[PDB]
Amino acid sequence: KAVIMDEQAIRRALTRIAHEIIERNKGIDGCVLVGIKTRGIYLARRLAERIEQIEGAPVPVGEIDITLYRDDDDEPLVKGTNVPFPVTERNVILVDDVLFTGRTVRAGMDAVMDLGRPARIQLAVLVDRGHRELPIRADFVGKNVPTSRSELIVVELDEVDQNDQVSIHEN
Amino acid sequence: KAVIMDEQAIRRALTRIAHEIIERNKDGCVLVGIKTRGIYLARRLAERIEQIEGAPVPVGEIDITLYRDDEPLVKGTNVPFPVTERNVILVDDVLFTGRTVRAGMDAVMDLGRPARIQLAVLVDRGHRELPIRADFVGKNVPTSRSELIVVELDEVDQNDQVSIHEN
Amino acid sequence: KAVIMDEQAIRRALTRIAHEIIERNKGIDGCVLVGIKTRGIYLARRLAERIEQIEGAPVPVGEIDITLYDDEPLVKGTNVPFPVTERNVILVDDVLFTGRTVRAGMDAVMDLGRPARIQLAVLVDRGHRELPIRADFVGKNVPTSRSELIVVELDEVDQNDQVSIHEN
Amino acid sequence: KAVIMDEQAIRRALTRIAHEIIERNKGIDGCVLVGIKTRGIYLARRLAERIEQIEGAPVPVGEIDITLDEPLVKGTNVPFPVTERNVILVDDVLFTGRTVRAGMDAVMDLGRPARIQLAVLVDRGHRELPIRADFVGKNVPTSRSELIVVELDEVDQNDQVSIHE
Ligand SMILES: O=c1ccn([C@@H]2O[C@H](COP(=O)(O)O)[C@@H](O)[C@H]2O)c(=O)[nH]1
Ligand SMILES: O=c1ccn([C@@H]2O[C@H](COP(=O)(O)O)[C@@H](O)[C@H]2O)c(=O)[nH]1
Ligand SMILES: O=c1ccn([C@@H]2O[C@H](COP(=O)(O)O)[C@@H](O)[C@H]2O)c(=O)[nH]1
Ligand SMILES: O=c1ccn([C@@H]2O[C@H](COP(=O)(O)O)[C@@H](O)[C@H]2O)c(=O)[nH]1
Repeated sequence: KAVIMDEQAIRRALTRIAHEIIERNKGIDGCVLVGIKTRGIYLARRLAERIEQIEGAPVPVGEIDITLYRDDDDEPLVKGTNVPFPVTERNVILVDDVLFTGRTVRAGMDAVMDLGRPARIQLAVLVDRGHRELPIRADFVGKNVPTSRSELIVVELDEVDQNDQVSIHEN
Repeated sequence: KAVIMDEQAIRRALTRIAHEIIERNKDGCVLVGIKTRGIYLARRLAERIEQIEGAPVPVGEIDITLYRDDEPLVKGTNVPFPVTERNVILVDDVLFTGRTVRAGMDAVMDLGRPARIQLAVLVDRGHRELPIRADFVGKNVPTSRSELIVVELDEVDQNDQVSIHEN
Repeated sequence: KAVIMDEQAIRRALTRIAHEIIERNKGIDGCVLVGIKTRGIYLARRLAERIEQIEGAPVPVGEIDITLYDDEPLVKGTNVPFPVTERNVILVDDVLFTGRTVRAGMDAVMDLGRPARIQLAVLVDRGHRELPIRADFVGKNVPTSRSELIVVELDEVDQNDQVSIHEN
Repeated sequence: KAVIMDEQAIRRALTRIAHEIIERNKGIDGCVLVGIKTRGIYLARRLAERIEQIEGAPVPVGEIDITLDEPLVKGTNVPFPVTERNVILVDDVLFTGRTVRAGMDAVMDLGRPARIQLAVLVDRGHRELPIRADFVGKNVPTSRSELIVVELDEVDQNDQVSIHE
């Protein structure tokens, strides 16, 4: 095990991502955040808080539930959605903690597309660890973390582990 | 209305892309072309790779098009090999919003369970509307929304050329 | 000509750069800002103010005067009133084009001392690099043709904040 | 301590970089290669041989001798003009970027090139100056403490790249 981001690094990466989202969309008009799974939902909320602070207006947040990577043959499935607003003609930013193969994000993208025809779908992740297996990229990235295939990235968030931290495990 | 790649620039981009594919994809990989122009580039890429490595590369086809209330949809496929556990490289002429590549990716996923899907395009013109990127890119060409990129290939236009139009 | 950034877009880009600078360096300990030319100096000061607001300690600012005599740019003078040795120096300029101005500025900093790191922040990167130089922090990437020109107007000296493209 | 590129991976990377050099410059007109230090010179010769095979014209090759703890230029054996040329510097590894900046200064003392570009076999990160390669064989992430070692046939009698310490 080793620690690769601490609470401060995380706070700092999220704050920069928020500015980038506002910058790239010329304000938050028409933007919604949709979080993926538990940790993604927590990050999307954090991102929404910060953007409200910065711009003075709130950002809607939505949820998508997808099967687990960890706690094993797999192909991830959307269990459910909780998006209580329209997505058509909106700029939807998916949020997740780690981008690995990209297969989870693709399922989240499909779920949004079943709900509506958004203008744009964008992606924000806290960690991009490589090993992509689909042609998918994040628009906003907190840290690029190289890894070997056998390593694991674990993101601890305050809302459930009571410390904010990112670390690598050898497996 | 300007020419931005000529026959020689196109030849040089494809030859570099073929070497990149081999480097990254060191066995085999397969090529699946999208629409008429994407199928011609995949064939060209396959031919270059056999010349460089001495083995053939299988090539597959996806036919895509548009229908009314907008999104592109898959008409048919001709992939005469299994895609399961394979490294599939989608090929198209231009990456724009990314919606066409997403339909092609979806078609490959119906056929099988590949190990990997990668993307090679001759031109990436920006204005992505989905979170999609190309692994291999011939040229990044900035454009405004109102411009259009037109790729002409020997096989059907009898001149190899890439140009920008407005409208 | 056309307008590609306005006062609000510029403000948002500088605010974001300031947060990236802090993030990348894990706080501003040991960091100094050195602006290049008139417009680069103004941007370095703005960045310094923002960083202070964000982080509560000030950032020293320095200046380098580059003047023009392929007409190669030359360092006229410097006013860096602190040491640069073992510091992280962030050069600041208006527009990154061929990279030749930044290379002179880099050469000036290396005469003054031996820094730990030299980094670069620019408001606009317009391409056409002629030396192997890149910016660490970029406000906006703006594609251009060789013949076009990027003009940055800052409040301090033009009374309007904006960036625009001209031809010839 | 691992092998990160083998002889075949090196061969392929150089072949690809050569095609990228021709593409980016639309042929080799006005292009010269200047290698840095011993290993950079060997790579520049290899690149030049590869480009001649591909385009059927030779590419001149120059040498810059750099030493050490500021790296500084001990020698410059560039027997052609550089003014208005497209000069591609070549080295084995890009680390802090300080060696490449000394090579860039040495070329600028010789004349005014149209362009200076950079080709390296390995880019290992940890830049300390705002410098990047145009052409890169492999991006290899590393920690500050690790070391990249490049072995070439001409002087080590094996072609290989590895990570050390
Ligand atoms: O090292 C990893 C890899 C994957 N995941 C989880 O799986 C998804 C990413 O894997 P993939 O679908 O991109 O392969 C994310 O939701 C992430 O939470 C991790 O938490 N850590
Ligand atoms: O400027 C353009 C835009 C689109 N297309 C064609 O339409 C699709 C555009 O992709 P997208 O907007 O769905 O990414 C591709 O098949 C491509 O052949 C072009 O040829 N040029
Ligand atoms: O389109 C341009 C080109 C150059 N410059 C000015 O010249 C320098 C950048 O040119 P270069 O030396 O990077 O080519 C900067 O100081 C910038 O202020 C511009 O403002 N706009
Ligand atoms: O891991 C390393 C680091 C440096 N160097 C050598 O020293 C210079 C390092 O570059 P830099 O620290 O000057 O960027 C290059 O010539 C290279 O030959 C290596 O070979 N491997």
